[PDB]
Formats: sequence, structure tokens, C-alpha cells
Amino acid sequence: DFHGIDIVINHRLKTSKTVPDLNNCKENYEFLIKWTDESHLHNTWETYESIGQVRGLKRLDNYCKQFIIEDQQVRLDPYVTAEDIEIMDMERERRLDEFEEFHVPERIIDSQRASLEDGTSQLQYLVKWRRLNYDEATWENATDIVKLAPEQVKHFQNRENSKILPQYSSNYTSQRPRFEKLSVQPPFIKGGELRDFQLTGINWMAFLWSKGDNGILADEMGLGKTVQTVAFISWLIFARRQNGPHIIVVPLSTMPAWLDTFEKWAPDLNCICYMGNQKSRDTIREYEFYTNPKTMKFNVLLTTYEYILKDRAELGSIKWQFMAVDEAHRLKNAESSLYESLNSFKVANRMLITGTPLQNNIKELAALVNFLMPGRFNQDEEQEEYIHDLHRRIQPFILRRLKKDVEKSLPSKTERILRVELSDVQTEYYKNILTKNYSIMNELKKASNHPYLFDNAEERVLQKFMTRENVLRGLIMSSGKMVLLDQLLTRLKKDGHRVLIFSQMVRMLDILGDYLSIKGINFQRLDGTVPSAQRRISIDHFNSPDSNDFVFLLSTRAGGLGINLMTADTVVIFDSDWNPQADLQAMARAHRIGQKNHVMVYRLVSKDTVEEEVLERARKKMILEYDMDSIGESEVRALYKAILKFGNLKEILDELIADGTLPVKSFEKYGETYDEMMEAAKDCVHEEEKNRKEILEKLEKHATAYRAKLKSGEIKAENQPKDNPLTRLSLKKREKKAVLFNFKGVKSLNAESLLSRVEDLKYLKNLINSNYKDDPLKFSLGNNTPKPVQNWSSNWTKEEDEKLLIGVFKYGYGSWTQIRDDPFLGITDKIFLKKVPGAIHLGRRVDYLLSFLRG
DNA sequence: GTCCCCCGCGTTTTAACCGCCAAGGGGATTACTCCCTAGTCTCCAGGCACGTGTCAGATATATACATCGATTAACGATGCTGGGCATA
DNA sequence: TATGCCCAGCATCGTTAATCGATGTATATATCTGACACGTGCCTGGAGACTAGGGAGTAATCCCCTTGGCGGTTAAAACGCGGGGGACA
Ligand SMILES: Nc1ncnc2c1ncn2[C@@H]1O[C@H](COP(=O)(O)OP(=O)(O)O)[C@@H](O)[C@H]1O
Ligand code: BEF
Repeated sequence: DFHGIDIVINHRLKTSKTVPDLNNCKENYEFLIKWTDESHLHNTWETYESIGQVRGLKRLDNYCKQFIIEDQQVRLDPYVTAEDIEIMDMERERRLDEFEEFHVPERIIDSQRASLEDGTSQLQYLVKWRRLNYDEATWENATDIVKLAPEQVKHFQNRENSKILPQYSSNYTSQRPRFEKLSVQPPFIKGGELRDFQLTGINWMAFLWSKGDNGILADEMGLGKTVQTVAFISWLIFARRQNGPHIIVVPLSTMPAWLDTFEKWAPDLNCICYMGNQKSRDTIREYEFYTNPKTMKFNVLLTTYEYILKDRAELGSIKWQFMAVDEAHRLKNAESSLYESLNSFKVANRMLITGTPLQNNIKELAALVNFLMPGRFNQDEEQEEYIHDLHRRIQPFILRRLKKDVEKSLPSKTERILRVELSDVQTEYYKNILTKNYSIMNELKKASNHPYLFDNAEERVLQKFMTRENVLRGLIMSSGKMVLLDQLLTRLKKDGHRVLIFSQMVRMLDILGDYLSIKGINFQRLDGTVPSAQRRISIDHFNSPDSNDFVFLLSTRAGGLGINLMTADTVVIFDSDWNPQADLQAMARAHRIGQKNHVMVYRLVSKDTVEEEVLERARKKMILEYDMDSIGESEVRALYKAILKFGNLKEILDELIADGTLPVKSFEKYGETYDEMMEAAKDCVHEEEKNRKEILEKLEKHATAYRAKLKSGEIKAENQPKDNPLTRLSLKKREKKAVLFNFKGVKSLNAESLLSRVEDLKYLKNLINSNYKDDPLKFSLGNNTPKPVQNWSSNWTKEEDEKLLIGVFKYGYGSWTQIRDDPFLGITDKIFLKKVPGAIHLGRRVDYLLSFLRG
């Protein structure tokens, strides 16, 4: 709640030497300081004497110290070169790129109208910013959000209008509907077009979904397995009416990719994922349900694997029906916490999208069999029968679509091995370790390709004297993979290719980080240490067509974790990571469909070592490649309110039923009840006129009979008789009754408001649609000025009359709960419940505006 | 910085120590026999692992009843305000 | 023509009644997990039964060791006095 210093944004000078001290930073430089408990849009250039003693001051002292050292490294040092200027100056634009992303929103979480100190109540939005966790979500008023990013406000209103709550979802658990194998594509792909095997896979998932069974999508990496999942979920929600919540577990590295693809292909569905640790959990819990002792405002989310094990009570207390997972190789063993954790969620159908090798161990395939079908089910001689029965037994429940059907638009594939010999350092480090001197088992396998893995190893090679070229010279010649890697790297640099290096050891990545940095090679690492905010900037920087990073380092599990590289084509592997097909899936992050200049792969096989035996063992595990017509009282009243709000409901009834008011009935019954209500209304008005005119005639006869006795002189003039036909006739002219009729128990139903409501709403639909159909925010009236206000505590002009009809045109009459919360009108502090703007007091004003426009 | 409880030291008072002799309880040795143990067999039922089963608590869950919160349609009485009718 | 007089006209205030929805409270039912008792099956580590032998019981004798009593010197414990130096605040 305190207004202290959070972080530092930018820095410059305030008043327009060898080393500026802190005093020069006080009386000579101003710094852009970001305050805590506040958005990044309130950054002010402050120093020390302008704010005084405030909470938090050491951060700016350390930042100013790094700025002093930076100034000592820009032009106040005789040892600086040329690349150091581009690096130190590159950090400036780097921090600017990491700070400008906090000013643009990305999502509006909630929208609660809070009161101020002057008594007014303004609607503030829970703004979510870009490249930031769910924390630090500040409330911003609706007076400047619509003036900066209207797409987030319009989409935020679209999430509330498109009511896809689970209470509207169908319940085909007792009987599945008739399924039809489609061939075309549904009009929901707004991103791009699809081929044939995508729609075939969708027809397979929906083909098996109608039978109450689950399958495994085992296609090739790159055939659009993510798009088929989003299209299958969207088609299942909007087709089979399955708007219920669907949990899709996605790793944290691929979560932003699935968010961008999900919003790019299906923008009509929200994608509120689950990230953070503590406060973000409170954000997801406060956004999950309402503060009451069951308001489902979500459906599709993304949960990381660790977030499942960390939070089992929050996710386990919610019902689910569909489960999707990318890279489902984590379920290799049936004795893990994730395997028993996913089986605890009461779901209905599952779907496994992965390509794990189900041939090296039977517990993997069997684990994937009993994972979705609990109950279903060695020697080399009986293996032909075991796979002869299990093969065709599992074929109807698996998709095996090879890449041979998509090679018509893909470049050729090739791979060349390279048996690299050892050197003298690898000989002494390969023989002298298992003797006497040390200076257990896996350390030899790790040191079978690079000696620099301990401590007493760099000073042993350096037999002379700080130098720089001698260290790198003694570093490249220590192993053959460095000399051959530098020669092949130079050969690829003579033409122009994007080369990748996949390594298992995390220390070798740092060794390459110290070797490639001296040679002037711009690159960026990617392992399991940096957070998503950094690796996402690195990958988004590598995907640029003008990127100068021709080398991009990865890892094994982190390298083949997810996402993809489109501009990469060359994949260099130091050694096999002790896993079959791990190299195929590792090259799958670069060798993809978007690549056009082919793919060249070099495997640095260590000759006469220990990795060739592991490679042979990996080849051994690779050769195996085998009531509807019933309308109750609440339906008559709710339908009557639907007529009072929307009028004619024979054209947008599908939108007036899915809102949650009208139950699931037949449209013909709504049409018949509507025709009977309107017909009985018109007939009741006609009878009301035929009888009312007769009553008026009787009051004219009795009134004349009273006047005949009044003009004679039989009535005293001292007291005027109030009980005469004249008074009851005058009160009959100003009668306080309406055309009422009881329809099927429901009493107090007016017929004039229905006809006049259809006329007013019809004149509004034809008036707005007959002039501005695709731009309702540009409708005008001209010179038609109605009567002024009657003592109102707010300014009201013609613009309020023009924008006031927009809310009635969109939401309808009587829906003042959405008009006061609409930021596209400007009447935020002009609609209340003591006060002048009332509910019916303004509605009758709208009726006066419509009656004024009709005349 | 103060006060009084220990050490050092001379003399007064008790009992430890050494020498001698006595007497008998109790420990040390021995011989014989007889109960109690290790050793050896057979047997299982005691015990170990595990599937199967209804009952403590705990968690909702469809259904019904009672009590408001708040909203909207309806009714009693106008207040200037607008649109026309008899007089300066 | 301007100024008081007749006839509507919506919004001002207040009050009644029907309705959707939230809150509180039962009430019999369908899961959830955690079992402790039983029967399933099997091992044999105990029980059961018998033998054989040598330890330990006891009894009968021995003689060493422990307790006792006594009296003479001769050091030791006991006492006090006095004042210094360590405890304690
Ligand atoms: N239907 C499609 N049409 C065109 N391109 C597609 C389609 N589906 C996927 N892609 C391409 O595939 C890339 C995404 O890869 P993706 O299939 O999501 O990886 P994964 O193997 O994790 O599913 C995108 O860059 C996109 O260009
Ligand atoms: F093969 Be995908 F990129 F997971």
C-alpha cells in the first residue's frame, strides 16, 4: 500500500569528467523511477532531493553504480575496443525492449466498479500486461484504456457476450448423437487454410469420440498436431454443444506459443492459462469463481507439469471431461507422481498427442493402454506372435501416418556421421584416471569427448605464460570435435547457414559460451536455467529474418522440450544423449516444414571410445518399428421479459436461448407461444377499445342526463356535488389502468407495451441498420432536438441522445446493467440507482426519444 | 569500592593406628545323584502377504421449505408546461 | 395582441404486490479412504515328544579370613583469633 521505489526504467541528465560520483548523479542526472504498487505508465523522472526519504533506495544506488562503471567502460578506459561499445550500448536497447513491453496491455481479467473519495464510482479494469506474470495487475480506470488499446476492451466484452458456460453444454453421456464423417472445413479457422490429413485427423478424433473411446495421436512432428487439437476442441464445443471446461496441460516453455496460436486460430475462445507461484495463484482463484459459498468464467487453460504436483486440491476439486497433453513421454513409467496424479482427475475422455518410441519397453505402450483404458493388456521367439496380436489389436486405436505422404512440398533429408579420433589429452585422461592419480564411471563417459571438465586441466596444457590467443589455441586443439567443428563452421560461414549445437552436458554449453564469444560469434544459449521471460525474448529474437545469431545453442530435454526453429537448418550433435529417437525429436526442433534450404545433420561420433556402444544399443531399439412442447410459468414470464427486452425473437432466437434464460426446448413451440401471445394481445386491445368506447358512450348519456338536471336549477350552487357522471368521466379520461390479461396463470401482462415495443425496437433496427450497419458509433440525428432535461445533476446534450440509443440497439431496453458499464458511451458517472438518473426514469426518457423520432 | 568470609598459625582436644591375641561364621572343596537342558525328529498350526468385505467419518448432491434483497409492474396526487379559449 | 382561464402530459414522490435470485436449513443418496477381520496360499520357525548327559543341587567337612577386644603413643582433628584479599555489587 506504500508508495515506494520498485525498479529503475531509464536514465538521463538533469543539468544541461574522469568519473562522476554520487553527487554528480544527484545534481547532474535524473533517473526514471518506477514506483511499486502502480503500473509502469506512472514512471516519473526523480532523483534524491525531489522525493526525500522513500521506501527502497539501495536499488537505485546499485543501478547508478553500474552506470558509473558503464561510463568507465564506454569512453573512460584506454583498454576498450569496438565490440564492447556495441555490447554495452546493446544492453541499453535491450533493457528498453524489456521495459516498453510493460506499457501495452494484453488482457483484461476482471472489471469491478470501485468508489472514489468524492462519492463517485468508476469502473476499473484488472489489466494484464505483456511479457509479465499474472502479478502486478493494477486497476486502471476505463477513461484511458479504451483510448490506448480498444481491441482488449472489445474482446473483453466479447468474452462476456459469448456465453460459453458449462450449464449450456449438452449431456450426451446417456446416448451419443448421430455422427457424420465430414470432408470440408468448418468456418472457424480464421488463421489459415488446412490440407487433407488435418481434416482426416479431426474426423478420426471425432470419429472415435462418438464411440466413447480414447485414442493416441502418434503422427510426425510438424504436421500441425497443435492446430488439430484447437480445431477439434472448437468444433467439439460449437458443434456437439460441449462448452464445458477442458483441461489441456502444456509445458511452460510452449505455453506462450500455444497462446499465440490459440488466439490466432480461435480468437473467440479465451485462453486464461495458469502461471505464477503465490499471488498469481490468488489471481487465478479470484478469477475462477465468485466470492460466494459457482460462476465458471473459463473453460480452456494451460497447466504446467509441476503446477499439477504442486496444486492437486485446486485442480482436483473441479470436474473435467477432456484432457490433452503435448509431448506425453513423461508417462514412461507407471510408478510416477504424474501418472497417478492425472488418473485422479474425474474426466470422461482423454487424448495423447506425442510420438514416443513404444518399442524399447513394453511398460510404455502398456502404460499408455491402461492409462486411458484400465483393464486391457519378452522372449524374441514369441515376439512375432505378441506383436502379431498386439499390433493389429492396437491399430484401430492409433494413428500411424508417416511423412511419405507430405514429402511433395518438403525438401530432401540427409545425415552424415563423422568418426572423430581422440588426442593425447583424451588418452592421458582416458587411461591415467583408472590407475593411481586423480587430480567414478559416468565421469569417464562425459570426459570421453572433452577434457575440460575438472579443475587441474587448463594450467596443465598451458606450458608458458594474461594471454588470449594461446588459451583459445590450446582450447580448440584439445579435442578433434573443436577443430573439425571450427572447420565445418567456417565452411558453413563461407556460404551462409544457421547451425545448431545440441549437447547433453550443461558445462560444455558454457565452454562453447567462452569459446564462441572470443571469435566474435553472436549467439544465445537455451538451457533449463533462464526463465520464460528470457528464453522467449531469445527465441523471438532468433526468428527474425535479419538476426545476426547464426549459432543457437540448445540442450537435450530443454532443446527438444518444445517450440520450433524455422530459420535453422544445420543440426550438429556432439554425441548421442543415451536415448533412441531423441536425436530425431531433437532435430525436429529445426528440421520442420517451414525450412526450404534442406537440412544438413552432422553426428560427431567418438571413435574407439564408449559412445559407439551406446549408439549401437540405440540402434538395437530402433529396428523395431511395428417435454420439449411443455412451457411452464417461469418460461412464460422469462419469455415475456425476453419480449420486453428484445421484442421480436423469430430471427435471433438461437442467441436468446444460449444466454441461459430460455430452457432447451423446440423453436416451433416458442413461435407458437409468441404468435398466441401477440394475437391474444391484439385481440385483447381490440376488445378493450370496443368495450371502452361503449363505456365512454354510457358516460356521455349519463353525463348529458346529469347536465339536464344541472342547467335546470335543481342543484345547489353552494356545494358542488363530486359524485356525478362529470367527475367519473373526467377521471375516466385520465384513467390509471392498462390493457391487462391473464395468459396461462401469469397475471399482470400488458398488451400495449408489446405492440409499441415491437414498433419501437423495429423502428430502431431498421433506422440504425438502414444507415449505419458496420459502424454504429457514427450514427447522428441531425436537427431533431427533444425537450431539455428536468433538473438533472449531469450535463446532457445531443451526443448523449445519439450514444444512448446504441445501448438499446445492442443490449436492449431495460438492460441498464450493461449501459452504465459500457466505456464506449461516456456516461460512466451519469447512471446510478437521492439520485436523479433512475432505472425507469431514464427508460421512459428513451421511450420519449423513440416516440419523438417516430413522429 | 566495600565487607566478611577463608587462609595461616598457635594451642587444645579426640580418636586414628599399630600391635597383639581370640573365636567363630562363612566361605571354599569335595562327593553324589537327579532334574533340567541341548540336540534331534515331525508337524503346522502360528505367522507372513494379500484379495475381499461393509462400517466409521468426510464430501458433496438432488429436492424441498422458510426468509428476505432487490427489481419491476401497478396505483394515488400532483407541477409546471404546452395548446388553445373569454376579457383589457 | 397580451393576460388570465379550460384541457392534456410526463416526471416528481410515495406505497403494494408478483418475481428471480441469494442465504439458511434439513433429508435421504451416491462417492472417498481407511481400514480391521477372514480366508486364500505357503514356510517352518515354533511346539510337541523323547533321550542322554552333564550341570547344578545339596550335603558334609575344613580352615582361612574377618571381626573384636584391648590399650600408647603420637599425629591428627578441632578451635579459635586475626586480618588480609577475594567475592560480589
Ligand atoms: N494448418 C496449417 N497451415 C499452415 N501452417 C501450419 C498449419 N498447422 C501448423 N502449421 C505450422 O506449424 C508451426 C507450428 O508447429 P506445431 O505443429 O504447433 O508444433 P508441434 O509439433 O508442437 O505441434 C507454425 O509455424 C505453422 O506455420
Ligand atoms: F514436434 Be512438435 F514441435 F512437438
